[PDB]
Amino acid sequence: AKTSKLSKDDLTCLKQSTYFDRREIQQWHKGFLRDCPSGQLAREDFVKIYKQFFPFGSPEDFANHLFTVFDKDNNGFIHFEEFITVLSTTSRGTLEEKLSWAFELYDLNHDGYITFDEMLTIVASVYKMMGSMVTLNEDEATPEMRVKKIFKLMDKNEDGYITLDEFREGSKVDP
Amino acid sequence: ASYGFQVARRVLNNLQTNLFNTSSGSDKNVKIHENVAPALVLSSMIMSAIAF
Ligand SMILES: [Ca+2]
Ligand SMILES: [Ca+2]
Ligand SMILES: [Ca+2]
Repeated sequence: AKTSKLSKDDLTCLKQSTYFDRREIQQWHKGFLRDCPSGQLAREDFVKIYKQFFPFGSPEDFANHLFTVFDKDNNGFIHFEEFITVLSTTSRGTLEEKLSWAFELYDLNHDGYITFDEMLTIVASVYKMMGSMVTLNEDEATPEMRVKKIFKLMDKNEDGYITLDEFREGSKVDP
Repeated sequence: ASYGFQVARRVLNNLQTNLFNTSSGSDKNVKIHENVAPALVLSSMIMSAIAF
């Protein structure tokens, strides 16, 4: 009657790379069935994950984006496949996968190109979350500025939007 | 000529959220609550605290 699905396409996809020892992959899965027997994580739920571990301010905004991004398909529902995939990259990766994953987040439209409008959206989110943003005092200011400076710093081509290619460079330039 | 030093470091942090300054400690006790929340937060956060 009730099985567990993805109990073959996953383990098989591995047999090579695996940022989650066997006994692990099937582990989070079971945790998924709980949160949702139909293997479907909706925004409402995701929103509760953060709203629970950070009731301080209103990390909500960050939950709406982080969730919309965590979903590579961006269909409104996050399936286990997408969840676990991130649970790993989010941690180890042995590759600049971190800069790439970030790009997707900084691009709501995920149109391969980010937009000053999108960058701000996120920045504004991380602003209304913790209090550290306060200590920032020294220089910097509302998000509107942070972004205006970034683009002018990570985009000397002034094209309104940037691509993963330039995004990576502008980043590796921080150090 | 830009001062994009602290901005790049600190920012990326919050994005990945701080390393601590949250709740207190976890332990086998939760039940009625979803397990997907504790797994992600506790993991994604403590595991992301690493930096090559
Ligand atoms: Ca999806
Ligand atoms: Ca864009
Ligand atoms: Ca550009």
